[PDB]
Amino acid sequence: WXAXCPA
Amino acid sequence: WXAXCPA
Amino acid sequence: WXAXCPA
Amino acid sequence: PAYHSSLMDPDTKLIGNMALLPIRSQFKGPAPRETKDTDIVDEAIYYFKANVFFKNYEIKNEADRTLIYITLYISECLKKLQKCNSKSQGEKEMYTLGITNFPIPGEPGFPLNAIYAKPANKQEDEVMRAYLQQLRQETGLRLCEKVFDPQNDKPSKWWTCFVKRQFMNKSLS
Amino acid sequence: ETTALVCDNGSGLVKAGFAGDDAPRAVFPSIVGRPRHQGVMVGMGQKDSYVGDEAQSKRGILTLKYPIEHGIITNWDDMEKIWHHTFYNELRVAPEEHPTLLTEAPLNPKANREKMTQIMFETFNVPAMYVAIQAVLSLYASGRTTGIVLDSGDGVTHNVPIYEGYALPHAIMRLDLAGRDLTDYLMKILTERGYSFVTTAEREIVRDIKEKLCYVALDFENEMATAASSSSLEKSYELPDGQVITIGNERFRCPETLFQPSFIGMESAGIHETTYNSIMKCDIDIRKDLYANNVMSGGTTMYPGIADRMQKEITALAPSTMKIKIIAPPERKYSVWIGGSILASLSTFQQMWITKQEYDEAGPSIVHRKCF
Amino acid sequence: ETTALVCDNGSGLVKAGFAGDDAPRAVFPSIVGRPRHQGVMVGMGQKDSYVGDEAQSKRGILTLKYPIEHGIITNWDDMEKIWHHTFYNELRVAPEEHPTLLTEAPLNPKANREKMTQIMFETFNVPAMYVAIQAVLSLYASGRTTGIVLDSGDGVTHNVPIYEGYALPHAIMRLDLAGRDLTDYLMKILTERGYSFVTTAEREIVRDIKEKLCYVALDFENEMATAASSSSLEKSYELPDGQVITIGNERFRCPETLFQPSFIGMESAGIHETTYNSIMKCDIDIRKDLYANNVMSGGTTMYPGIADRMQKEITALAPSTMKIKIIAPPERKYSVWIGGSILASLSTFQQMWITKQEYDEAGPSIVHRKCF
Ligand SMILES: Nc1ncnc2c1ncn2[C@@H]1O[C@H](COP(=O)(O)OP(=O)(O)O)[C@@H](O)[C@H]1O
Ligand SMILES: Nc1ncnc2c1ncn2[C@@H]1O[C@H](COP(=O)(O)OP(=O)(O)O)[C@@H](O)[C@H]1O
Ligand SMILES: [Mg+2]
Ligand SMILES: [Mg+2]
Repeated sequence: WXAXCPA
Repeated sequence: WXAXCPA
Repeated sequence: WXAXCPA
Repeated sequence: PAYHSSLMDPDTKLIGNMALLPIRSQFKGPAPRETKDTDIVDEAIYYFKANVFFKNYEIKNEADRTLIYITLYISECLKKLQKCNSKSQGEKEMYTLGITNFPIPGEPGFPLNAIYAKPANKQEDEVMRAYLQQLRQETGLRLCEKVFDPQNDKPSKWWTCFVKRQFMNKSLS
Repeated sequence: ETTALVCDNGSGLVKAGFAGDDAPRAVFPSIVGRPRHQGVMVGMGQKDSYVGDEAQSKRGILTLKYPIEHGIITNWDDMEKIWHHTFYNELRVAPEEHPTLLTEAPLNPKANREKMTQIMFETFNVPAMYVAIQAVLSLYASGRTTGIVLDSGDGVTHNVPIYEGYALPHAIMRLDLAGRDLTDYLMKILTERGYSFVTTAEREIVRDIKEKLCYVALDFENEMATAASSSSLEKSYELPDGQVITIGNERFRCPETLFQPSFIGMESAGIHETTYNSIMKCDIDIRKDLYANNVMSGGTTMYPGIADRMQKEITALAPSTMKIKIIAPPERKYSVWIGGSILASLSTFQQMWITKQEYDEAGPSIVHRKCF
Repeated sequence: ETTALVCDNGSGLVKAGFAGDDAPRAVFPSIVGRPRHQGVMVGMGQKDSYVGDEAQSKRGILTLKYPIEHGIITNWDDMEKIWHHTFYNELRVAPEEHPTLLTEAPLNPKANREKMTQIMFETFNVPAMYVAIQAVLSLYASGRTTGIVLDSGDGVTHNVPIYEGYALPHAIMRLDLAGRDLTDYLMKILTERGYSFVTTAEREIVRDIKEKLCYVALDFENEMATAASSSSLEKSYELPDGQVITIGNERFRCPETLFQPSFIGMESAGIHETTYNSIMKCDIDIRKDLYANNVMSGGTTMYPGIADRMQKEITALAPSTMKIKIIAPPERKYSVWIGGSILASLSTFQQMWITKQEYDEAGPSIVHRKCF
């Protein structure tokens, strides 16, 4: 992901 | 109904 | 709640 | 009755009882292509505006069964298409109606099943299945091009008024 | 053309059957449900609209709506859909083959009657039909000619005093209170206990609960005091999910709303008071006969002990010098349908029908003039 | 144009094959490796990039990186490379000849879907394609219309309650915990035992070890106590170099992380708790049906005894008045692919595809409205 978690 | 009560 | 919804 | 079938030469083959009269269609099925625009579906659409009024039909030739079946399916097509909104939506509805499982002749759920024959061998079963599917698809493609009009993009009242005038008083349903 | 069909468009249920049979052949609630979610699976293009026991079975994903509200139709499309379903899927009888009989509550708007007659004559092209009153059919079913009717249905409660061979149209009282208001009050109180129910599925659940575990109380204060000693009155019910709900005072609280409309906030009187007023408005001589005969019908009057409470209240209000008798047949649920069937079977009624030549001629203003 | 190809971009593995076959024709892991050393020999200028079983074979001199992380793509070049490899080298079928079917986890960003659709329509110019959900295909493979899906894949675990002919998009829960976190925890504990594994090659080795010598424990405390008497539970595994590793409590410790996410430090709940919450959020009536049918799929749910533990936990949490049944087909690994193939074979689905003409005229946003 972009915010929260990686991906 | 139209006036008084719904129906 | 107890029945319906959580609380 | 008076306005019975036409365009049936003796050379035409058959499937148990029905006449495998060629129908011109861009789709695929166990039928050939006829260059002339005339075919079973064209005559059925041409005469449907009057066949409903009459209350009798003598099957002079085997093509009468094809005419009866096509008109009977057209009744349901008109009933389902009355609530149409867009030409694309009407085509979608007609397509999903064509790819269905309706009562095949010789099996329960089929009106006037006495007149029609009961297939016995296996191969003729799917032959008739494919033939009827092709006929339904062609009928759907043929109705969508005249039922709608360039203006108001809605089913014309003139073409859906016959919704309640079920042929022989009953429909497939 | 050998028999006729009698259909009772009950405010909460539909009864239909052939003329001559002693029991209805079709008993399903008036539900017209539609899907509430989007739908993802592709192998289903099924029935955008749902009606009947099917709607009851899959009520968990549908927005159930009652087409008829307090005796007056609100959505005509739903009523036509239910009529088509009952005629074709259940009865499997064409409208042309036999005529149809319809019933409606008293003091209803003429617009509803005209629209119903027009739709019946135009859409289904029925050969003939008629419009009647549930109370008179209740009298016919009971095999009596004099009395007072307590037709407390799911949507409307009304009374119509009658005498030998004639009626009293000027002494008819109609009360909007009915089973639906009782169910709403039951939901409200079940909330005060600790159990919450909002959507229509839980509305049906509470309706079943009331149908199974409700009764009337001879004395309200004594029952409340005994509830203060809550060790022998509480009862348990099993929900579909398996949860158990304990119900105490609510069993005898909601029915008391009939005798105490002030609970819901309605500035009116109870059924006992309304019946007393209706009988008093009648002539003095027929008061004795009306007291001696009190027929009651409807699905809202099956609570055990209701007859005893009504008798006690009427005797207390009425002078204590004569005898008051309450008659409570154990088949009052279908009394209206039985009366309609018997009336249709009558030879003299074979000519009172309204045919299509009639309608071919003028807007259905004809329903009223005649056929009443 | 006789059949279609179904490709499942699994978080850790790729499944592909023809529409109609009962087994996939291509099963290789999603690895895109590149050389890590310099290279000295002159008689090879070979394949700066590596993909597929080739990468697995020569993993000792490559920096393996998974293109997809927890269900969301991170490197588009790697995904395009793997797509090209699968289409050409393995399947040897041109994209134009047949359409392609794609599947993705629920609650994924719209950017991924739009980019995937744009790349598929522009680069390979496929005649048509579609986007679906793994859980619905699992239902199709299982031949059922009602139940709850436990799609615990290598990257994402999610549930989607369903009912006859409709779904419940408001009761979907997605958990990031999946096989990769289990492998990381297994590496961490193997460190506490005395065996160290850091690089990606040993990551694959530990993945195989878990695939071969891991199981769930009905009771955690009892298993720990029996481990205190460690004379019948320890097992040995043979490493490629010949070294032997003895594994004891780690066999039943890592799987317990699914039911106890607190081990990794995640402030969430286990699969049992999430499924219970999802089912509770549904309507009361459909709860019975959901309990009676519980479909599970994915490569993370093959541990023996998992079904029994889930059944015990659900029955303990759920009221002890009904019956809870767990269905564990022995071919859940490829259930998604089988469902996709069956859906493609459906006649009614031949028109739901998305073609180049409508996509170009409308735009990438069309897929968003196509079945959500
Ligand atoms: N077994 C029952 N016990 C108590 N009330 C009932 C029972 N069955 C129905 N009811 C109530 O009576 C109503 C239905 O009775 P009904 O006479 O068919 O209404 P309608 O007069 O509109 O046809 C229901 O709404 C319900 O509240
Ligand atoms: N034999 C096995 N035993 C235990 N786990 C396995 C086994 N085979 C695969 N797995 C696990 O299941 C995962 C792959 O299953 P899969 O369903 O293909 O993931 P995805 O849903 O992204 O396609 C792997 O990460 C692996 O950890
Ligand atoms: Mg009623
Ligand atoms: Mg996968």
